[PDB]
Amino acid sequence: LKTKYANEIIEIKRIMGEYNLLPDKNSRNGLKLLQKQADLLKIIMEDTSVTENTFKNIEIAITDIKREYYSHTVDIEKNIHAIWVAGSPPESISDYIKTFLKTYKEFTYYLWVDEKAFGAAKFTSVLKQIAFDLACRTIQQNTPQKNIDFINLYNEIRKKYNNNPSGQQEYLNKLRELYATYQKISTPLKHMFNSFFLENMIKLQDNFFNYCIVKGVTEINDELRINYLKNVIKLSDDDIGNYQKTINDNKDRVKKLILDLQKQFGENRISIKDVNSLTSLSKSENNHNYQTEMLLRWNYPAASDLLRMYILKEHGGIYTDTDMMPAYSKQVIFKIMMQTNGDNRFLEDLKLRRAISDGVLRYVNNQNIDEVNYNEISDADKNIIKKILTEISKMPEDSIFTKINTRIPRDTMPILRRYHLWPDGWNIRGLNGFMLSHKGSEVIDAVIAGQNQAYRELRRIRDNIHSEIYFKQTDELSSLPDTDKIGGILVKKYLSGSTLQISGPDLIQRKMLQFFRSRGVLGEEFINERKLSDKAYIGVYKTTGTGKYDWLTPESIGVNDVTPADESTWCIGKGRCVDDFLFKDVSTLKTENLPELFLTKIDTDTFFSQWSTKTKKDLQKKIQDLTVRYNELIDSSTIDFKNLYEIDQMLHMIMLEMNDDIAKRSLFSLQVQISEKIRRMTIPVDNIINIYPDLHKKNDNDLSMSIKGFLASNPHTKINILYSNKTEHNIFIKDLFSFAVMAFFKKHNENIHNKIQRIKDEFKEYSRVAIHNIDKVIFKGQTLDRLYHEGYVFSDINTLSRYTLHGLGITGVHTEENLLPAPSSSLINILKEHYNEDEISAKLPLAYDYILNKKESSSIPVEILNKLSELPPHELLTPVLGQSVNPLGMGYSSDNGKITEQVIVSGADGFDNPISGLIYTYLEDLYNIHVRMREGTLNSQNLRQLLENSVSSCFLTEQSINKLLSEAEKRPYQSLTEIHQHLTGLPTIADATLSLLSVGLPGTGKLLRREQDYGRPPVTAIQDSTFVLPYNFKGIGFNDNIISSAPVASSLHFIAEHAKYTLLSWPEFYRHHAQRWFEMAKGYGSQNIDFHPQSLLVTQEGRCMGLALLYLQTEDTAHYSILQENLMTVSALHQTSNRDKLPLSKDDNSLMTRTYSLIEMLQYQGNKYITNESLLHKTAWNQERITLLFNEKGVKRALISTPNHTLVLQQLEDIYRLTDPNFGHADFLSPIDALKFIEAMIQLTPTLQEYYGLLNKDINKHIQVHYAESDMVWNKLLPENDAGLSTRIQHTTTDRLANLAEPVAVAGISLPVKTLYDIGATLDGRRITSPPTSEQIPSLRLNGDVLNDYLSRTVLTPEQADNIRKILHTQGIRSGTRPIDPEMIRGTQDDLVSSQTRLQRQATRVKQQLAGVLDTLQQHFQNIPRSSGRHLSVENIELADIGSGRFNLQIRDGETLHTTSVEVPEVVSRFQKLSTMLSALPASGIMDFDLGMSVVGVVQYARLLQQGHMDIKQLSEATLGSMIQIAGNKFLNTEGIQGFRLESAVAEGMRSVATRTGGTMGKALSASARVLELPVLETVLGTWNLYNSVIQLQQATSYSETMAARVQIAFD
Repeated sequence: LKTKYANEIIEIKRIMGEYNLLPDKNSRNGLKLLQKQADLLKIIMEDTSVTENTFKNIEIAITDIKREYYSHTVDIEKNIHAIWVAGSPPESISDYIKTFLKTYKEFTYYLWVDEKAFGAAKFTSVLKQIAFDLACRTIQQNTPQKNIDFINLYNEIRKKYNNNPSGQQEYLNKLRELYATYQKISTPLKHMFNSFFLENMIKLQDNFFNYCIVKGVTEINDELRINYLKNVIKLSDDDIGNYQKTINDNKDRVKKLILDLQKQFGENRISIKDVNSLTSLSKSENNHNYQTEMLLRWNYPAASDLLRMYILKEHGGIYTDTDMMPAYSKQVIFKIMMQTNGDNRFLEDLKLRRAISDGVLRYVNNQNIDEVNYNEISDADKNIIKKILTEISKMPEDSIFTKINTRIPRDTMPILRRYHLWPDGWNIRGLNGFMLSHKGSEVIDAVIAGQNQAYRELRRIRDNIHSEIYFKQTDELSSLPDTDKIGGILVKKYLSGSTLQISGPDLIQRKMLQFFRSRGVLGEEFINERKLSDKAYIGVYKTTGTGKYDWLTPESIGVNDVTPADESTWCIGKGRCVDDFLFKDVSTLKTENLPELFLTKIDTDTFFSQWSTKTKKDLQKKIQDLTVRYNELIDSSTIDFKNLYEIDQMLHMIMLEMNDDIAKRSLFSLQVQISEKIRRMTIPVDNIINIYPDLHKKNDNDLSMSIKGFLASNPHTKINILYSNKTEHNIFIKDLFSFAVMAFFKKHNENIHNKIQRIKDEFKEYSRVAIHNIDKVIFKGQTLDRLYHEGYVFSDINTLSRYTLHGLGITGVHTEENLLPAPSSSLINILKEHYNEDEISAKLPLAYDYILNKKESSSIPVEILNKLSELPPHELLTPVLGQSVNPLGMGYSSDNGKITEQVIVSGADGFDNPISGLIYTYLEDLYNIHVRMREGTLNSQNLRQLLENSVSSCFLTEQSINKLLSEAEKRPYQSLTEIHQHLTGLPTIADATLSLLSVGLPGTGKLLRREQDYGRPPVTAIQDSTFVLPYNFKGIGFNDNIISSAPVASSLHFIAEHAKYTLLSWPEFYRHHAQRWFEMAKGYGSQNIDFHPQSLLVTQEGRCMGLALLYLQTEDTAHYSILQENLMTVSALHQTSNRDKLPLSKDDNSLMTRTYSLIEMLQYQGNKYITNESLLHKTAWNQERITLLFNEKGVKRALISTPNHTLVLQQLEDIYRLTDPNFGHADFLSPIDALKFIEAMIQLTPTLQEYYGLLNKDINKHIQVHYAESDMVWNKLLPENDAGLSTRIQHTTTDRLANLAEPVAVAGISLPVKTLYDIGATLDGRRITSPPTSEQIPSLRLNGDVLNDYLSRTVLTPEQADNIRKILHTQGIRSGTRPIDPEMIRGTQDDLVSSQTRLQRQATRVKQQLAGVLDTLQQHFQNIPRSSGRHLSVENIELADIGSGRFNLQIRDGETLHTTSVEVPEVVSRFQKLSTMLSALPASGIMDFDLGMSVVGVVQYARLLQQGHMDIKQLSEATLGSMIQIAGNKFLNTEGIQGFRLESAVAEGMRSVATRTGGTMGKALSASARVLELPVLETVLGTWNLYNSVIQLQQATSYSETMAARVQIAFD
């Protein structure tokens, strides 16, 4: 093992050498080196082949280094800090203070007084009153179905107060009784009350911080607080009077207390320290958590929990609470016991302990001893206490109390331990009311970071827009600040006036535990069984003999906390003060000044009412021009960055050019509304993950695990592994050159090639896992290409590549780490049955190993493994899908509130991305600076140019320029990130993103940046994280816990491998059922039935949840109509692009991509929501129950789910609209009719019933209704941003070109630009968006496919056909497309247009039938018991059943398998109908022109197949032709004449038809028959042969598309 551990042994020797050469071993450096020593020695222990002698030697060494570690102790400063809490009586305060001044003779006392927050109480009270009133109002409005008696009582007692302001105590008593009443309200109502109260209160705090931002204040003092109150509410003179008296009473109280103390002990011994002289109060990392704490608190009589952290951090010493004495003396406890004749009861019960402490305090302060409160104590106990106090009263005052050990281990913060014998039993816990430290402890730093993190997770309710309101987390004392219980605590405290702690002993203990664990092996004496031991506390007591703790001789001297003024004395003994409350009528709230809680419009009638005359007469005209633009920007469901930029820039310029402060505040409110709109309107993320791993890293397991986890988390997740060969080649070359400065080429080359081959072939079978080379994705002119070319070796090259590769269109999640999916709530719940939250994260690696792989770990119980195996892996992990990002298009990981670049999540394809463009320009600027710095020719002016015409020149300050030149002269070669750091001063380019954007968004960008100082999340940082690092299994979000807020698993609707309908054959489903759908809806009383079938989803995967949620979003008829229009447009575009393979304009490919991403994400979210019972109530199908919900429970929207489809029930206006995505919608007057029609339409029709999954099933148990408890939950669920799909009618290119009235002169003929686009005019590689200039006309080409489709769809006039032929002759067909024979371009006269049109219709219909039939035929051919070989060679196609279309097929597969049953009624029924009309025509003159055209088209198609003259697809085609011929033979041949042909028979039939009717239609029939009689035209045969020879093979489409093309050729 010596050679195996040689490197670590050398490391140990180096560490010993460094430790020996240390000027001060008593410093954090030496402690870290000894911790590293212990960790390395434990790693040595991890070796299996270790001898017992080695065990003993290492044990001796470990004991020695541990003893050396524990010898580095520090002496705390002789400071005693006690925070003064407003309203505290000085007398009761002084006594204990006096005590602490007497026992600790050589110490200093600092009363930490904050004069600026003396009134904060009566402000926070007003804020709380406003928040509760807002919650009450929104709760009452949210549930019109019933009234709440408690709210009526609250309002009535407030109005009763509004008559008598003198009776405050009566009002608080009435509030207590009303809380007793409020206890009896329903659990959902209570839950919503708590959530709304907490949210409103956080919003009000954020509003105050925004006021601080606008006023440009540096310190928040009372005056600022009384101005903000005047801003939000109307203050009377008596209310401003009260706020001041408190700030006067508090001042005199602390001044008189300190004077009375100073007269006796001196000014030096006790001094007042101003809390505001703390650096931590002004620290930006602290997010001003102390001001929020002043509001988000429920233990006001107690001191602050962050203040003590700051004080101990910045001054050290001992923090103590006001209400403690020092511990007793040994002699004192000895005489305590010796007056009890062996009775130990006196020293553990609280009553006698408190009485004795009261007695000793009264004696020590030279007060009378007999005056102790002897209530609730028996006469014998009172007598004995009187005597024992009389005994303790003889001894000197100096021999009563005892001091504590002042020398503590370095970077440790001892905590008081408390014992309390409760009637049930013992209570032992840690308390933060007495703490020790020395200045600059790192444990205090960890605890402060933990408190900030806790405040972040508490703010998560308001920060996280996707925060599930109704999710009842089980009470488990989780680390997370569970929001519901905190809100309940606050509501109880606000109502009654009298557990959980965000910042408290629980958090301090947890953070100390984490720190001691991170310390290493040296923390073992502090940690026991996943908890801090007695060596981390003071006052611990040993049990000796029996379980009783030996009260004499403590292990560690503590502090006496059972006090007359303990935490249990002001509940009853000390009455509640009234100077911490200020009654305020919130009915006159100024809502126009509250953008956070209320979204206000800019209405000119009262926006300027409060403006002064000068600013009005100057800027009112400029503002009113913004009314329409600002209103349309705010009310929009999409973000248009041009309008946002222009509106914000002009608002900022208006604000800069004015001196008023009221008007400035109104425009700041507009800016804040804009910023909130930006925060809310988030966009989906592409379901793609790209990993940019190290290629010479030794580890491989982590990357493989990440790929497997992301494959299993969802079957649609595309995984990209991006590597650069040039980077590794340059790295090897640089290594070789360095080795030269101070035959490995073959070894390195084989190593890298082998590793890449291994990763490539180990996921070879997965098509989603793609390994890409970055050298072949980027262009030659890009920055990254030059970076590789000149040999950029710096470690940043990877991160830059991510940015580069996001500019090339590669969307999704870019990462350099082996990132893993987050566990879902189901896996967490499974693990919670055995492990606790501090062990779940450590056991998660084993769970992931057993889920992704099949490895079983003996360190986990078999029950957990079995519970894991029963679930799909996609139910235990969280996919990329369903995650959303900021509308700016980039998100970043966070780390304690500071965004990082570990993960770069990058919007979605088709969505606008400002940060992408800004990043690209910035990277080019950095490259230019770098290249001109390399030579050393950069000076100021060169930089001025290098940054001209770029937003990055904003960073060009004098100090930045000086630093850039200084670094250039210091060392000429510098990396890009270091260059950006020099130029901007920011650590990461992610940090520079908001600075770059601020140029185009002044004010709003500045406001969003300033929000980060007040706790608000960075706009570019993601909050919900669905990923976890492998090395700690910790989330990457802003405010998230992956073990207590884990996401809910979303069920995936697995579907059969064969689909009933394809894209080509889909419209048949709607066509066959549309008439019955209409008649069913009309039969039940519907009065508005509209048909907008969807063509976006033809496979029932996802159960059409996206369109259902889209239709559910709308609450108005107008928005519904708009949404229906854009959905029809997108379905038409999808049909054009995918069914017809027609290229689309880049301005409609983006619209379709946006709609598809939105639908996919909403479908994922809806599937997740329906399965989660706590989110939406789910009920079985019952018409009575659903009618009851929609009539009495006040439900407005609901989802009706069959096993395969989703329907939408809505309450738009006064009608109930049922929406079926495939059939449109129908509205009914009453819910009962809607439910009845739903039942009838799903049940009566057989094919519809089978398609929906309800065939041969009881619909009463397979139809489920999902609804929400409150309507606004949908507002929380359904997203506000939707790419404008429900607010503005999106326009296609064709619509925009149709508006242009100027024609283009091409080839000597002037034609409209719309028509030029229609024939497929191709600008360069793409099509025409804008009218080409005169010079671009020679460059125009024509796309063959688009021209073919245009001709097939349109009935041109002869001159139009001549013009198109001329254009084709002049400008040729675009290369690579379908050639179009000019002779095929013909036009028709007016009289034969209708008929012509109808023919075209038939073609489509026939295609959409034949294609479907072919699939069945193909399907029929795929079920053959054939023994491979693909030689079916069917040799008989006879038909048996005429009324069913049954063909007896004798198949010569080599085994003579003969399947004499095929159900093809499509082919036989048409020929049947044509035969019966022909035979009965002389009696029945009814003339169906469409049927005749379809028959002539199918006959012509069959004839063309015959002239064409054997795999499954082509054999199915041939058989279909043969069956058309067989049905024609059967139905048309009156007698069995051999000398017949279908062409002549059909043509003669139609010629007779035309001879009967005559007219234009008769002429069309005769022309079609004549076409059938004469042989096929040379042009038609040439087209057919060229297609089948080149075009069919060149395309990769399936056989259905080729068959549809052939049917189209025949119909043409």
